[PDB]
Amino acid sequence: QVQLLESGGGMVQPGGSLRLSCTASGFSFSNYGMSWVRQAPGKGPEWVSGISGSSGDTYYADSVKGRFTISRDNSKNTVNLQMNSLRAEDTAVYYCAKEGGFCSSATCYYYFDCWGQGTLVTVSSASTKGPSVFPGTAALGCLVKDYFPEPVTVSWNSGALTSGVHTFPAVLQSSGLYSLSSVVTVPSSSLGTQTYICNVNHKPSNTKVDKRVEPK
Amino acid sequence: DIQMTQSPLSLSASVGDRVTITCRATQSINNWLAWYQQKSGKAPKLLIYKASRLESGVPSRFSGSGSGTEFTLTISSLQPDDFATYYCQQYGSSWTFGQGTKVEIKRTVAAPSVFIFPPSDEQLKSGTASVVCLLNNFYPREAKVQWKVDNALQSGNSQESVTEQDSKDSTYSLSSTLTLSKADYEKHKVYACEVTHQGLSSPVTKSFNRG
Repeated sequence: QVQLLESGGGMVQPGGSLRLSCTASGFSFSNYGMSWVRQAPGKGPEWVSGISGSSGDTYYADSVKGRFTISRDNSKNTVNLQMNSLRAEDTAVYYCAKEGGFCSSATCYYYFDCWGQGTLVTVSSASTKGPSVFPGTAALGCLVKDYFPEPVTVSWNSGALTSGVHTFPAVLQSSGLYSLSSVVTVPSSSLGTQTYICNVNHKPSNTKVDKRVEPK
Repeated sequence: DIQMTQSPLSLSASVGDRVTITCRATQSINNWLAWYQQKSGKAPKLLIYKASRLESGVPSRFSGSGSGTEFTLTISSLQPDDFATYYCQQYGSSWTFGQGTKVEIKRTVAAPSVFIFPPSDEQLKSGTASVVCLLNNFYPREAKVQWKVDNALQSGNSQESVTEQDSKDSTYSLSSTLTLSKADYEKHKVYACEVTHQGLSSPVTKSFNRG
C-alpha cells in the first residue's frame, strides 16, 4: 500500500515564507526519487521541484529557481519543500510525486506513478472578510460577494429543494475577495406560495446569514 | 526548456467514439513521454509511460504511439468513465506538462435561458452595485455574453465563470458579473444584457428600467 501524505500548506502574505512536508510509506523511499508538482486553478500542471533518492541532486522549475528549497530525510521517510518569498503566482495546489519504474543511475528524470492527496498554498494580503448575502417563469437565487477565505456553503431550504440549482465557481477580483452565485429556476406563479431561503455558512468566520427571498 | 503543446485543446465526443489526442515536444525526447488522466476533484492518474507502455490497471482501450517530436494518445472506444481532461508529460529533459486536452460530453445543441438581475436594495445600501446576467443550461460551451449600459456595449468591466457539464443532462451553465460603483450605477437608467450563442437563432435581448 503506497501512499503520500502532504502537510504544511496554508495562508501567507506576499514575500513571506512557508514550508511543506510529505510523508511517504509503502515502498522503499531510499530507492525512488521524489518531486513536487503544483497546479494553479485554471491552468495546466507544472513541475516545481525534484530530488533524487540517495545522491542528493536537486532540480527546480524555471519560475521558482532560487526561491524554493527541496530536501528529504530518508531516515524519517519525509520530503520537505521550503517556499521563501512567496508571490501571488505561487498560489496553487501542491502535490508530492514518486518516481515511476526505477533508476539504474543515481539521479534521473522519470514519470510520476503515485501522488499525494494535495495541499493548498495561498499567497495574498488577506483582508479577512465575511460573506455578504443578497436577495411566465423566472429564476431567482442568492449572490454571495466579497468573502475570505474559501469555501462558502449555500443551500436552499436547508438542502430540501435542490433540483434545478446551479452554484457557480467563485472568481478572484483585483481587491483580493471572492464572489459567486447560486441560482434556481421556478415558475413565477410560486412567489408567495414557495418561499426560498438560502443558507450561506462561512466556517472560517463562524458566520451564517439567511436572507429570505420574498416577492419584490 | 522543452515545451509541450497538446492538440486539440478541447473535443466533444460520445461514448463509443474513437478519440485521438496529439502531444508535441520542442526538442526530441526519444520515447520518454507519459500520459495522465485527471477528473475534477481527484489526483491525476498515470495511464501510459515510456511512450508506449500501459500502466497497470489502466483499461485496454488506452494506447499510445510515437517517438521523437510527435506522439498520440488513442482511446479505442470511449466509455462514460473516460470523460475528463488528459495531460501529457515529457521526462526526456527535465519535466514539463502539456496544456491539457478536454474531452467534453457530446449532447444535442441547447439554447440558454437568459435572465438579468438588478443589484439588490440590500447591496445598494452598501455602496456597490453588481448586475448579473445568467445563461442557463446551454451547449456547446462556447458562448458570448455582452453587457449594454444605456444600450452601450460594455467591455473589460465584467468577469465570467462556467460550470462543468451537468452529469444528468450534459448542459453547461454560466455566470457573468458586471461590477460598478453605486454612484455610477445610479447615473443611468437602462441596463441590458444581450446574448449570442450557437443555440440561439438571433441574439436575445433582455432588459429593464430601474423602477
